[PDB]
Amino acid sequence: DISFSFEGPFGKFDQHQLQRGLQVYTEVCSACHGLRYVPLRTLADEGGPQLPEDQVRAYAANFDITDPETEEDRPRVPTDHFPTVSGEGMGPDLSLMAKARIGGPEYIHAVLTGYDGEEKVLYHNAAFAGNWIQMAAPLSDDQVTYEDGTPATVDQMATDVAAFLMWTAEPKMMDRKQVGFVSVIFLIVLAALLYLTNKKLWQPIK
Amino acid sequence: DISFSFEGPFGKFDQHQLQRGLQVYTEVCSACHGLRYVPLRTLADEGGPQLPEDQVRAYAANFDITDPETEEDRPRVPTDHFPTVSGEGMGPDLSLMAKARIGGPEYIHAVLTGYDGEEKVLYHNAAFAGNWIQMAAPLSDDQVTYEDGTPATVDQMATDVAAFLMWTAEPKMMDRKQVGFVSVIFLIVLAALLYLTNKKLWQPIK
Amino acid sequence: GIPHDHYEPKTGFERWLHRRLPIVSLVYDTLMIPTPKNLNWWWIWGIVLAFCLVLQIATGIVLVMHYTPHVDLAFASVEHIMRDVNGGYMLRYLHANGASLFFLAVYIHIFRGLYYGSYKAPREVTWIVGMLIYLMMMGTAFMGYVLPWGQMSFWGATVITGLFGAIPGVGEAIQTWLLGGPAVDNPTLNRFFSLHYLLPFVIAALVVVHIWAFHTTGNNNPTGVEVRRGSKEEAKKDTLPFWPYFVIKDLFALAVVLVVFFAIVGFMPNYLGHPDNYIEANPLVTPAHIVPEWYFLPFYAILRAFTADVWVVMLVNWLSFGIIDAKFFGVIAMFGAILVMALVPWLDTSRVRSGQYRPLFKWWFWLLAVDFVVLMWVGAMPAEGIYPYIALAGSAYWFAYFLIILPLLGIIEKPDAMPQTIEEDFNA
Amino acid sequence: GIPHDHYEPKTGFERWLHRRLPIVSLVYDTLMIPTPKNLNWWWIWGIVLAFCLVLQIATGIVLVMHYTPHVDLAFASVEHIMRDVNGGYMLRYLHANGASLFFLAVYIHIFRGLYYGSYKAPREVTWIVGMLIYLMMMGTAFMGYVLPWGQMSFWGATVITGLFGAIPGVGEAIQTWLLGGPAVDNPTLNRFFSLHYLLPFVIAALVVVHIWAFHTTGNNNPTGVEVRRGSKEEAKKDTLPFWPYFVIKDLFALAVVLVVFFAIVGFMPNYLGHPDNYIEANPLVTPAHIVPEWYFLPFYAILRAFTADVWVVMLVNWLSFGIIDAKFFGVIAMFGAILVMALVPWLDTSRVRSGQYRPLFKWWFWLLAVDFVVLMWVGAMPAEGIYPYIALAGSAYWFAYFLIILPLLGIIEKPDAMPQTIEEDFNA
Amino acid sequence: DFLYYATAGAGTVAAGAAAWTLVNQMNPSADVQALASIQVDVSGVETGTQLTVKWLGKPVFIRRRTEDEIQAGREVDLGQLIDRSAQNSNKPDAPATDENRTMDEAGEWLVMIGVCTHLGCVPIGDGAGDFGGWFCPCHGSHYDTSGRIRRGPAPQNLHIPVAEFLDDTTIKLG
Amino acid sequence: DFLYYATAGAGTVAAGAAAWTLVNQMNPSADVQALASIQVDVSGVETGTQLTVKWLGKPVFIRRRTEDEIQAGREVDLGQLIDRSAQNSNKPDAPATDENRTMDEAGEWLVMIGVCTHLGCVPIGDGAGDFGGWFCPCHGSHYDTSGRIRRGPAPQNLHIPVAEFLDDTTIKLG
Ligand code: HEC
Ligand code: HEC
Ligand code: HEM
Ligand code: HEM
Ligand code: HEM
Ligand code: HEM
Ligand SMILES: C/C=C(C)/C=C/C=C/[C@H](OC)[C@@H](C)[C@@H](OC)[C@@H](C)CCc1oc2c(O)c(OC)cc(OC)c2c(=O)c1C
Ligand SMILES: C/C=C(C)/C=C/C=C/[C@H](OC)[C@@H](C)[C@@H](OC)[C@@H](C)CCc1oc2c(O)c(OC)cc(OC)c2c(=O)c1C
Ligand code: FES
Ligand code: FES
Repeated sequence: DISFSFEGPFGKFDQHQLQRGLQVYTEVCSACHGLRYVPLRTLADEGGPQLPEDQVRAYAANFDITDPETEEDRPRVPTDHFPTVSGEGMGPDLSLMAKARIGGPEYIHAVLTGYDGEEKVLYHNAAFAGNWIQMAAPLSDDQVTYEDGTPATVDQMATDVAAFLMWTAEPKMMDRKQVGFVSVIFLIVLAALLYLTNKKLWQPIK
Repeated sequence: DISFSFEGPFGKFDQHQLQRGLQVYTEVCSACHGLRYVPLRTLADEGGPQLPEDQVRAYAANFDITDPETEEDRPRVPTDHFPTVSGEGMGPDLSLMAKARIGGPEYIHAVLTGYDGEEKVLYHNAAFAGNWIQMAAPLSDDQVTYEDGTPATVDQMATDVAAFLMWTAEPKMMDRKQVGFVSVIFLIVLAALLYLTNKKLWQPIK
Repeated sequence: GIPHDHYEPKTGFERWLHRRLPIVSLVYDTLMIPTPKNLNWWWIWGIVLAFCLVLQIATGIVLVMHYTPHVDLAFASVEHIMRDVNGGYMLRYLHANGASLFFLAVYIHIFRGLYYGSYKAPREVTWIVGMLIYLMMMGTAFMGYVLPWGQMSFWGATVITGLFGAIPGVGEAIQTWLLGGPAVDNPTLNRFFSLHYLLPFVIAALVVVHIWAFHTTGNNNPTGVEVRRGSKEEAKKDTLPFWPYFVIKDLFALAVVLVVFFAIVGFMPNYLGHPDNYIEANPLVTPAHIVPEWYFLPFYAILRAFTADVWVVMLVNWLSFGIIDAKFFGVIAMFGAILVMALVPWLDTSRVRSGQYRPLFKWWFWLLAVDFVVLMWVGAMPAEGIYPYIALAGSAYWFAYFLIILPLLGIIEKPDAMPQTIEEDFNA
Repeated sequence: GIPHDHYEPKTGFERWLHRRLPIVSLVYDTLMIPTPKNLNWWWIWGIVLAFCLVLQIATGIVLVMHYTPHVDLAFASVEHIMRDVNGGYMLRYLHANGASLFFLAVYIHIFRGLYYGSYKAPREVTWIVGMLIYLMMMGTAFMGYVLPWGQMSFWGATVITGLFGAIPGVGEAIQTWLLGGPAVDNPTLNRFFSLHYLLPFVIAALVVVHIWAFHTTGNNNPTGVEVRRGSKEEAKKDTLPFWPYFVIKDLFALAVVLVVFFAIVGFMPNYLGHPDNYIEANPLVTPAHIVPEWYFLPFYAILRAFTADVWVVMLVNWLSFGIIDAKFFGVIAMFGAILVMALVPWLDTSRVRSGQYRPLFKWWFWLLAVDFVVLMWVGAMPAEGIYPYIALAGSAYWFAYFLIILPLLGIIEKPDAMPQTIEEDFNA
Repeated sequence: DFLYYATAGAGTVAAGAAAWTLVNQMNPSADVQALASIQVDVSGVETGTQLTVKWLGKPVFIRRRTEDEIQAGREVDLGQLIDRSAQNSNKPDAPATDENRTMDEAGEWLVMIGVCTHLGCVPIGDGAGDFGGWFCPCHGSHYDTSGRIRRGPAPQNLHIPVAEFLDDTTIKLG
Repeated sequence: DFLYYATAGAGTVAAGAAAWTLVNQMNPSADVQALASIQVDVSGVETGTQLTVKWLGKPVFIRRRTEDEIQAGREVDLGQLIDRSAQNSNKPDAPATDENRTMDEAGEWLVMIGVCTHLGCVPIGDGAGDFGGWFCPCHGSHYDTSGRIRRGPAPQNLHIPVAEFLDDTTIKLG
């Protein structure tokens, strides 16, 4: 039960953390895990890492894609999805993990952080299958340098990419919390006026 | 305005002509033309060329396909469709031509049979979209040896592949005619009983 | 209303049921409604329409079980319906030709009504609900047609979504909205598919209200002379119960229609369509011979007749300061062609009902009838005069008829002599 | 029928319109039906259901515009709806929780009925139409749940199509027919999509027949004492017009319900579903924790409760010479669970209507109610005893209640003293 | 009034033929009807391991049983069973003893349609369940070490498909 | 009865917000608003030839004109023309002369969005139509050699896109 900027009804992603997490993703997770349902351009949007266009464009450019219409590769562009990853020794796509496992980002963090050392080619894990995951503990310290100081400790890294993963799952979380706020407040007002109206319609009869 | 066993209400395909036409296809047209909507297994159905199983399978074998779930090539099996052809210098898919052009098979025939010699890389043709086609005359005589001894004259071959192509467009022509026959006759009988009933009902009133 | 006689529960079940849901009373009233005894064969087209609605929907629901509304798979999915699905080819040709049968039937139905004054008081409402259904049928049919995603489907979708972008001011928006983006593409396929499924249900509803309204006024009849309301004995003299008399006469007519229909489904399945829809949509090429679906041709003839060359076009173009050009004029003329027909109860000011008894009328009506076929036929001919001229004449005759001829006649025409009553008419 | 004052046209238009389609008379007799004035907050779940019906359809038509029913594109299409469509996520979450509000409301609705005798003469038909709607809702909901083609969709689809394959003799064929082949696959996805679209329209029709029935008998009320029909002055004492009085009580209550609904939709959009449907159908693995949709949990519970171990199952397996094994029994027991609820008007032989005045009833009824929640609960717990025992007790109570307890009280029980008129009740 | 029967009868027929087309388009279509053989190469699967291959929309289990499982299997008396049948398509009326369950006259190879005979879930293996066989999470069915149904609603032992060895290191399905 | 208004009012609002939600989902969704530039290779296009390339779900026409078409297009007087606007994005404000229409001073490179300004069919070229430019088969519009609209329903000259030459052989669209 660690916590994040975003649980609760007034929660919001933390942009920086989200970028830290994107970076952990890029530099570590993406070798074994894809994100098919995430279009690269969304990295740009209000409510997420919100990198700026030219960075998102630069970032997109490090990924390869076999052009359907053609048949040559080209570097990726913002309209493409992150790559789909798979084959042998390759993990479940992660675009929805935070929602698929409600305790989502905690489970990702629990798992990344839950290797003891054992090896029955399985590996003991506090949080998985109970308790042998086939994913060799993927993170060790300062395995990433954040342009932003933050000590790249394993716990940190697991946390950032958990937040980041939460956002690939619910990109519209902020929108959805905001609209929800206005709907509820609006219905509460409405409920109230129908309440009075209704009361006034009824006092003469009671 | 040639003629075919299939035109008219009582017309059926000629199984042998269809075989001759498929041979013409396989040996001349498939270089430049696919039949994506024709699944190889239907080469064995009633109402068509109707090869035996083993031969359909043996036939499917001469074709390659990139296995979707694999990535390895492999000879084709009857459940695959014929290949899809396209690129520089390739022709429109042929599966539906005989209905897309009603005098469909006539058009195919009139076109294979309407090259006058001239060139421009176009080629004067009697029957095309007036009158320059980008298709070098595909047929010349004895360009094919029919196992059944029909003179492989250009005219013949144009006619056979034309029938064949009528079948790839309407593989169900014969079920349709036959269901047609049974419904019209049934309705005519129904119409009659309803008429007599209506009459018996309205006599006392009139 | 017409003196009729109400339902009478007898059974154990019926007494029980009637106290709690008087559904058997409702059926009975619908099926026993006193119908003028002198209806002629022009009256059978309502049942053919009902049949067609029920046919389109039944085949429709079931086609959707094997169809995929995606641009990479739509056209392949129709092919797999033709070839692999039990009775597939037949369901497909049923649903497509059914649309044609549907449209023949309305045009006929509509003209029966235009001739016999079935839109005149007190039947305005039956008529407006008619017109609405009509509009819905066209929308519905346009969208189904898009579904195969062939060449006609795709350039159809373009042209028709284009009608809206002609509106001044907001047309670019309504157009972006309908398209789902900057061009006829997958979003367009995807939303039309939804509406194609939905609209036929709205049509069934409107049809319920349709039948309700003519049950309210009572049917019209060839003479234009109402059933007598003065007592039971004489209302009986003018009418018969819809069941069994007209039910079985319609069922018969229907069968005869269905003999032809199945003949076509069976032996000339593609004769009413455009071969080109057997080629896969291509966003770069519109085929040289792109002819609208036949039941759309008159309206299409009206539209393109109105080019820059046309003088009413330059007149209006000038007066409106450029805001109404040929493109917009053409669109206003085509929807206008439909609307004035909607308005005919208020345009036709002759107090006489049935055309049967109006001698000047018959001529003008029949010219309308020819107009309509001739527009249809010109819709299929290319621009290059003399066709434009024919199309121009036809349009003008279309509006002249509703706007000019019909009102004048109210003033000038002399009714022939009508029968006193339907029982009278019937006896000859 | 209840003396009520009927619609009278004044306006010129209303006079015109009344003669040709008396659609305003219809609206009036609906919004003005005389309602018992003593209704309590239980009477509001009907309007909440109507709301849900209109909400599932509205959001549904609109989701279909961006959804693709193909096994290779279904899941991606839901993801594209969530991410790219204007308001996508919100509509998606509305339609999903929407289903849950729907079932929340029917169960409550239903239980009100079972408590207050709203199925007893003369309201049997209302109830039976209620039960059709109920069956239909369940079928509808299952199919929709396949649509995203997640792991739950797929194994859910396998399992429920499995129920039909249990029928001896004809089950493999019904199974092959529903599947469209030897396994849940694209044909399955593709037909459930059609039916998901169709069924909600059939449900709307039944709901029209539903409202019609209660208008015919009149609403029930907490006392079970019918509105007086002796004169208008009496009936007025016992009732009030549905409009403005209950339309507004209703709209207010709905508003309070929607306050929670949107809270959930805004902040806990996924707490009422299974995470696991965020993973893509995999035909090689069924997931270890596979729990049905909550609204299905009691009937599901009734299902597994019946293993080979169970004595009634061995007795019946034996008597039946093997034709009824635990597999068939469990299915029968499950649809049986639903059916015996359907038949309650002919099982509850007590002549007193309302549970209020039944003192042995109040007990068995709450037990029933608890039973239902407890069953929901176990369905979500592992087989592994002591839950099977809790599940078996539960079921046996469920059948016991309709099959034994209710007929018993026919004879055993003694009504406490009722108020004599509704107006009586109200004054207290 | 013979007119009446032919006419009503004809209607009937028209109605039935209509209803049937509507019903019959849902039966397997022609492409879906090719149920071809296949060959899984089992050269890979070590011991106490199960490979799972897609065949016909459904999983197939191929397990190489450990010593004990073959033992465990062989104990168990016909009479202790729910399904005395060996549900085996190439020993087609055999009893449900272990020997009629495996391909090899020797006990080691366990080939099964990995479909729960209850309502078609896929039972979890690696000896999950009260008989370290398979447990099927859908309604709690436990299968024993030779795939026989021991506890729950499932009425039959996991079936065995037409199947043999081609090379020593290969298996042919159907 | 200020109560009345706040209640009717909010009723209305919830209705508006409900309708806008249903209406707005149909506006182009996020993955569709990426209208990216692109770049054509025009080194292959011989004189008197048109290249057609999809851009933005639509055809772009790139024709390399013959010297007759250039002349033909240069003869016409602003006055004989239906649309006097050059409909040019790279000259948003100019006359419909020939020189305002092409990309180059020589009049050789006529680049246009290839969509009849009438109702969107792709007009046919290779000199088709009464003015040896393009003919649009959908309602009979004829465009001349500079793609200017001469006869029919279409109100405008085929548009000229944002475009220019990078290298000799490469045109940059958008
Ligand atoms: C290859 C060395 C990997 C790298 C680097 C990462 N992961 Fe992985 N992951 C891998 C495998 C083979 C699996 C399947 C585990 C199994 O045997 O089931 C996984 C799985 C996960 C999971 C969850 C699996 C589940 O719950 O079913 C998560 C949440 C996950 N992986 C996360 C993750 C992160 C955040 C990584 C970047 C630090 C990462 N993994 C790297 C293989 C590999
Ligand atoms: C390459 C050597 C070809 C072979 C061999 C065949 N065809 Fe072909 N075909 C080819 C091209 C490049 C085209 C396009 C022609 C055009 O400019 O539009 C075609 C076209 C056709 C058509 C009609 C197309 C139309 O638009 O009406 C038909 C009916 C056709 N081709 C048939 C056909 C047959 C039956 C062949 C076997 C003898 C055959 N073609 C061979 C290229 C080539
Ligand atoms: C008023 C009733 C209807 C009309 C007028 C109508 C019209 C049409 C037309 C003209 C086509 C194209 C025919 C073709 O060339 O293939 C079509 C296709 C289609 N229709 Fe309908 N339709 C109606 C009802 C329905 C309904 C209720 C459904 C719901 C399932 C439906 C589903 C389909 C489908 C899936 C297609 C594409 C398959 C095909 O092209 O045959 N239709 N419709
Ligand atoms: C879905 C399409 C339609 C259906 C199913 C339908 C059905 C019917 C039926 C069964 C009748 C009564 C018998 C008859 O006169 O044929 C009828 C009558 C009538 N309909 Fe239609 N109809 C449809 C479309 C239309 C349209 C498009 C119009 C006008 C634009 C129209 C106008 C009328 C009129 C004026 C009558 C006569 C009412 C009377 O006799 O008083 N209907 N319709
Ligand atoms: C789509 C689901 C349904 C809708 C929209 C609906 C609608 C309504 C409405 C508006 C009422 C009247 C006011 C009220 O008491 O709440 C009502 C009453 C009633 N409903 Fe439903 N209902 C539905 C489902 C059901 C079901 C599933 C049942 C039983 C299985 C049922 C049984 C009844 C009964 C017995 C009444 C009482 C009639 C009376 O008081 O005379 N309803 N329904
Ligand atoms: C009684 C009314 C309805 C019920 C009870 C119902 C139930 C459901 C359920 C449980 C789902 C899956 C929810 C999820 O995604 O987790 C669903 C999905 C879906 N429904 Fe419905 N539905 C109803 C009405 C409709 C209607 C009329 C349509 C017509 C378009 C429709 C279209 C869809 C579509 C396209 C999906 C897949 C997208 C999605 O999963 O959200 N629904 N439905
Ligand atoms: C989302 C739902 C929508 C947007 C519904 C829109 C409905 C619009 C109208 O009905 C109400 C419309 C269908 C109706 O106009 C009255 C028809 C008579 C229009 C006839 C029509 O057809 C064509 C067609 O079929 C074509 O095929 C290749 C091609 C066409 O040009 C080349 C046309 C065309 O130029 C016209 C005018
Ligand atoms: C083509 C249309 C068809 C075939 C319609 C069929 C309708 C059937 C019934 O409605 C009438 C049915 C839906 C209804 O039973 C009465 C429900 C209460 C059944 C509840 C139900 O759900 C499950 C479920 O959701 C699951 O999710 C992953 C998994 C399940 O096992 C693992 C089940 C399950 O074991 C049961 C009993
Ligand atoms: S399906 Fe395996 S136990 Fe129900
Ligand atoms: S769209 Fe080109 S002329 Fe109408």
